[PDB]
Amino acid sequence: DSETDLEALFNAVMNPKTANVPQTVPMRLRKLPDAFFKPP
Amino acid sequence: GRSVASSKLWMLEFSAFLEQQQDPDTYNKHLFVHIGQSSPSYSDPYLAAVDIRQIYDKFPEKKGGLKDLFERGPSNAFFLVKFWADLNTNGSSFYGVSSQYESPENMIITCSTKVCSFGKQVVEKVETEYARYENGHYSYRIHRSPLCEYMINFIHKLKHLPEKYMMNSVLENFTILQVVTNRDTQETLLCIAYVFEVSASEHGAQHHIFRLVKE
Ligand SMILES: *C(=O)CCCCCCCCCCCCC
Repeated sequence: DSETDLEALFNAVMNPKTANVPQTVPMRLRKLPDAFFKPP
Repeated sequence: GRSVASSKLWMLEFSAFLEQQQDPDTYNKHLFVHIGQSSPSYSDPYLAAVDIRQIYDKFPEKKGGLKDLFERGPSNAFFLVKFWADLNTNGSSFYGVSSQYESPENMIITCSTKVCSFGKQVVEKVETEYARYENGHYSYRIHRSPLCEYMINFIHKLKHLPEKYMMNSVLENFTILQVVTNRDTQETLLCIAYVFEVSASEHGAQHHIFRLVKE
């Protein structure tokens, strides 16, 4: 595999059943300011 | 609007755009993201802090990576920009990026831009810029730098996604690291970490700028 595979990146969201990418913590779950998620 | 400045360098302008030529005398420009466009650029320490440890995973590690750069300092050169990108657009196309900087010092600067996926470097674009004297300061301009093919491909793939939550899902693992350096001294003049979402609002592209701190 390759983490930088562009096709795999988009396949992960288009076809979740065949997703083959690193598993990550969503930004909204992190210790970040409210302004990070609410546009001005 | 709000911009980005250390003790030695201020980024007044930053924009990524698609320019379409209808005919030899007619051009349409779409801005994906912009800093210092809609209103005159300014800089002050009136912006919030982000714990840099919360974002190390999204950027290159090891020597020369974000942690290494941050630890070497200076601390006041490090920023996080959150963009809400405007994707509502689209032989005669030009994808470009433009930026402008000001410094009290006459330097030769290098601007490195690294595009990353899952915190791993995909591509790097490196540009060398010389100073021009302007109204009691030195100005540096990267004018209409062509967007790399990876980025053009990425934008095309984003727009072919049927749902916006899918675009945001992809974007959570897409980042850009910009490091502006004094070529000779290797001092970090500006280091800007870019994070992205898709804009939904009617006015278009938006941004928020944060200081990166150690905590
Ligand atoms: C060289 O190619 C790197 C130039 C820096 C890229 C500018 C940012 C591109 C933003 C386009 C919007 C698509 C991401 C949501």
